[PDB]
Amino acid sequence: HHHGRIGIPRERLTNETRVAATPKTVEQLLKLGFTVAVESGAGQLASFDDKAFVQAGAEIVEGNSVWQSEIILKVNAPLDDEIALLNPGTTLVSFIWPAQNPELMQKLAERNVTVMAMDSVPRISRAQSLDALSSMANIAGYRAIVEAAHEFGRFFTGQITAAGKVPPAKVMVIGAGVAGLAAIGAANSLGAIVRAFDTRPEVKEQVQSMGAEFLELDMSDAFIKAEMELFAAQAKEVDIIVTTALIPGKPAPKLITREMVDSMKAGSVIVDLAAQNGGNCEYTVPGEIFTTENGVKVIGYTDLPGRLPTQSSQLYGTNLVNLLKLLCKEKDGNITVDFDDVVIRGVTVIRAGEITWPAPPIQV
Amino acid sequence: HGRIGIPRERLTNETRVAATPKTVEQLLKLGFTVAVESGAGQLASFDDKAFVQAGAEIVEGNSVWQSEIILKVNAPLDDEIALLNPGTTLVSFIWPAQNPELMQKLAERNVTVMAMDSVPRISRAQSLDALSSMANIAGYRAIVEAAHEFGRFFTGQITAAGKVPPAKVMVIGAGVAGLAAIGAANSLGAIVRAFDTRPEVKEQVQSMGAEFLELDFDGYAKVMSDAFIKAEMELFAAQAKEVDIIVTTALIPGKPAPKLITREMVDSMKAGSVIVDLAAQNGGNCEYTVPGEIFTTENGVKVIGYTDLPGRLPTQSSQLYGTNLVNLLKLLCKEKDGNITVDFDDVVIRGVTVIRAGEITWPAPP
Amino acid sequence: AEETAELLKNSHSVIITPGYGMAVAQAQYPVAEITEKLRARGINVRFGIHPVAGRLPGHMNVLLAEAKVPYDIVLEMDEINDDFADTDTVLVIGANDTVNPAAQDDPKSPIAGMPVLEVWKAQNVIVFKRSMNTGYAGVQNPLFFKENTHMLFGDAKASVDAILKAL
Ligand SMILES: NC(=O)c1ccc[n+]([C@@H]2O[C@H](COP(=O)([O-])OP(=O)(O)OC[C@H]3O[C@@H](n4cnc5c(N)ncnc54)[C@H](OP(=O)(O)O)[C@@H]3O)[C@@H](O)[C@H]2O)c1
Ligand SMILES: NC(=O)c1ccc[n+]([C@@H]2O[C@H](COP(=O)([O-])OP(=O)(O)OC[C@H]3O[C@@H](n4cnc5c(N)ncnc54)[C@H](O)[C@@H]3O)[C@@H](O)[C@H]2O)c1
Repeated sequence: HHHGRIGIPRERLTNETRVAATPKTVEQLLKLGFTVAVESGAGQLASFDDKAFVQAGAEIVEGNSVWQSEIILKVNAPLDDEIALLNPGTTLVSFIWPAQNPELMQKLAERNVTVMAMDSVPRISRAQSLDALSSMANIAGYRAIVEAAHEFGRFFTGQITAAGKVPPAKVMVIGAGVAGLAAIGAANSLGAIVRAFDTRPEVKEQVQSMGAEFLELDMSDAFIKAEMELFAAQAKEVDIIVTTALIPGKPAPKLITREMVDSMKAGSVIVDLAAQNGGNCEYTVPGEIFTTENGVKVIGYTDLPGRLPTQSSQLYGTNLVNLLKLLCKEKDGNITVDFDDVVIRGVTVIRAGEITWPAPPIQV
Repeated sequence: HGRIGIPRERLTNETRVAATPKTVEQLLKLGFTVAVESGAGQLASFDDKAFVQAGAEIVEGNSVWQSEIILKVNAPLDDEIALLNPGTTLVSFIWPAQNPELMQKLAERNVTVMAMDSVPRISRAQSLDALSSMANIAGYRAIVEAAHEFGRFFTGQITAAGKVPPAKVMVIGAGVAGLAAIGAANSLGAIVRAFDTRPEVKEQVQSMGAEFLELDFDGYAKVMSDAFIKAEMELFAAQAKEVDIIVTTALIPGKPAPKLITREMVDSMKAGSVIVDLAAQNGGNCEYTVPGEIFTTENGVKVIGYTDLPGRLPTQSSQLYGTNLVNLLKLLCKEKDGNITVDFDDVVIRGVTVIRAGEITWPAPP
Repeated sequence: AEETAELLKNSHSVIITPGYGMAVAQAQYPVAEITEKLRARGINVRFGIHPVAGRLPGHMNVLLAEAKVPYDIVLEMDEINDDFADTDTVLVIGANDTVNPAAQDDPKSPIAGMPVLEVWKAQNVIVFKRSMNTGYAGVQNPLFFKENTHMLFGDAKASVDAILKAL
């Protein structure tokens, strides 16, 4: 059979460019002592040469063959046909969204697969190395800056250009965690005027380190409204609002009001990174952009984590690499499904049909 | 009355306006009356009341045309020719060497045609030099739309899971746009590189933060040579193995851009990568470039021939075109005063003044 | 740093760990010169850039490009554990919590389950910390106290800056 072999599907989600692992990631997986198989046409999504998967060290299988393996490292949910392809036993490792997907869970339990929810990795520190949402948010942090600049009126960089002086981008990163940090990094690299906000005191030192103004805390109730007041009075001055503010398992609070947006400077962009898990801005059109009257491109691209083909495939793949590092700690090449560690205990939502969700309460 | 008219750009799918509110302010300072079309900047996100913030007269449609300075954002289409009025200082992207037909036509309309592209490319003039300022903006924007379709980051970073390598950006045919592209990629944290025949650009490439790739081999005679095109294609074959972004930059006014990179070699390029072709607005320097589109080469090099790139960063291009125009009108209205003193002895102004009040005054002292 | 100098030439393998001290103190620019010098000496140098360390992902990765440190020796989150054991002077440029056993081994530090660089009982782990102060924790970790795993009571730049000419 195909134990020790991985299957990496070509991803069939709409608005998708990810494969579960790019050629470099396939080599990583090989280094881990596994053999890889990938679906044909994966390269096309990942903008990489499909033949280069073979050149890297993958059996480019024609399609369904991919599903007959030790681990199916897969990006989003198995669609119900893919569910009917899932082999009883097989460690399926994907965005499951367990509590959000009760019936999908049941179907995978009937299919008796070892489901690990790459999104629902119990979010402490080593968890983040394994957690697909870390890398996906980090993709989206950079990608907030990029897709912003796609629709941005101005430069980020305050370049004193030949023509004249550039008024710079003021990048108001709301929710400096992970994707926020990457957006702060990217914008600071550009020398855009970063201003950032996040609840946890630790980010303050970081924002300050990047020559960037930390927006002070003025919680939960009463404070939620003061956050609104900060974001309005700041929206007058800023350009690029990188709204990351998401609380895991909760819809993103509607902190960027439509009114707030229409009060801003024109030529400016509010990217909703938290679009897919709730929409932090109201004006967020999921999966599109919308320009206001006042002239702010609200980019509610739900697909942001998918939007950067090769690197998204790379980093999701390296989350998987880190998972197999904690799983297959010998790097023997078969999936040691570790239950002793808290992180694998929590991520393995279903160990081979038995719904092992959650881990014991590991306070994040 | 000495009124500057700021139109919307009425050329199909152009994204600029002549001036943004901030730049409209600068035109007020110049001592002329400033009128903007009814929400002329909506392409570049600024409406009527946004220009009322600057303090612009909102000319309700066609009355924009009835003004002694018309800062047109590109050439007059025959529609707009008919709308133009004689005696008017029509300051625009005319592209005279690309538009001899328009030259004859604006001569019939008897306008003072100042071609903003056609500024003498010297030090002092760079503030007036719209060609290079829009190219520069487009260079920054080529790096942008390259990251829009790029597989990887520019910005090399170890993330909480995995290594992002710093992207290798090769700018080829390094015009001023190429120099700014180096500055953009460098700001993002990419390994920038550049090639061109002309040694004059190298100093800037190295400064803004890049490796100027030597010709592994006069400047025109060299540039024409067969072994030279071989050597270019060897630099290209070499970089193809490693690079992540190619910015194809060598746009000539008049002439279509030299098709440097043969199609074959683009297929040979490292996948998940982009070739942003700036030169796409005449010819384009890659052979894959269908202007307008992202042609994904079957390896996975998306050759993005976005002809509209100088438009694509709407408010920036508008802001800085506006700043080039203010710059021009500074030397045109030296006294302030507020009168269009078109200079001839100032050879850069003599350059831009391609037609004055009817008679074609093109070309100009080099 | 006067110790750390003689210690460096002894080392054969050197892990330079960029955890916060490097960045805040601008110790990356001088590190580039000394590591180049260690390279000329013939010393197996590995920068261990664990991303989650102090301030922001990547960050110190491109800061080393700013310093012009070669990406060959820049090993970003490579679990170079076997070279860790082989290394003598691990220059832990700040970084105490990013190598802190009480974050993973003990589930004890606020950085709960931090995948710390397992370098305790290497041949030497000179942790550039001017005081036994709390990082993100640094509770009871041998990296503070022990003979090889010991706090160099100096600043990140300052210590590098002396060893830069001392060696
Ligand atoms: N990078 C990211 O992506 C990110 C984001 C969020 C949180 N974090 C977290 O930060 C945690 C701790 O990382 P870390 O240990 O690198 O940083 P840290 O805990 O912030 O710093 C640890 C120690 O470095 C020392 N230090 C700082 N500057 C120095 C200098 N100038 N001279 C001498 N010593 C210096 C300090 O000791 P003295 O005061 O005695 O000098 C400090 O106690 C990581 O485990 C991670 O959980 C990282
Ligand atoms: N140890 C490390 O180095 C490390 C690094 C990054 C993250 N983490 C872990 O990630 C876990 C979850 O955080 P995440 O960032 O991944 O989550 P996330 O991506 O769901 O949310 C992003 C950010 O939005 C912020 N946010 C939410 N409401 C906010 C509000 N009202 N105003 C401003 N900001 C707000 C949160 O603080 C969070 O940091 C943390 O508990 C932490 O344990 C650890």
